[PDB]
Amino acid sequence: SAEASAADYLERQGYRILARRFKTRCGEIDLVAQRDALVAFVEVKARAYAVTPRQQSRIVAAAEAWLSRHPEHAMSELRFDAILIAPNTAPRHLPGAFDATP
Amino acid sequence: SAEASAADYLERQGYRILARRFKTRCGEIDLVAQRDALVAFVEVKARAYAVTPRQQSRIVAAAEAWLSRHPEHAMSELRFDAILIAPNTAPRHLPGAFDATP
Repeated sequence: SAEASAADYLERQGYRILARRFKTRCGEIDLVAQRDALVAFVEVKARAYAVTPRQQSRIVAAAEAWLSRHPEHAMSELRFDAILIAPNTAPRHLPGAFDATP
Repeated sequence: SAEASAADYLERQGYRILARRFKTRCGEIDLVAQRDALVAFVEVKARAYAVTPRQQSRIVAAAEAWLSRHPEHAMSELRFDAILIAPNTAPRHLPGAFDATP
């Protein structure tokens, strides 16, 4: 329901959800969302903030698998996000929570 | 022979080679080397310098697989390195080429 909360939030903020709980052999992505020419790969976390090298490794590995199977996004802007879900407050969206830029 | 060059260099610099061309389902490590309580996971590259998010993802994934299967290093100091191999010069060792610290 943290994941449903996060997705509902992103939809209210103008995103389309492309995948939920996306699994591949080498990683996973809680949400894949799109707005305009931008694809966001989103980690949902129970609530500064810093993504673990392990999670980064796994989300990058999963993004790679996703992009390969969705040629329509081969040249889209990619962004790695977090959403923090805490008990008595709105989801907090951290766009670009880490940089996977070359 | 870039890999042999790198390993020979590290041995001259006091390291023991634990693995060469280490493969796992989700990544690979060109050299695993040890000195004292320190394990170095080393990417060998033909010659500042910056490891790609993809390679980082893969070397971290492979380090994780390695560490799990070598309990003796569960609590060792870990470092991620690069060695640059260029044509008319000694290997260049970049210890801690990236940070995988939590």
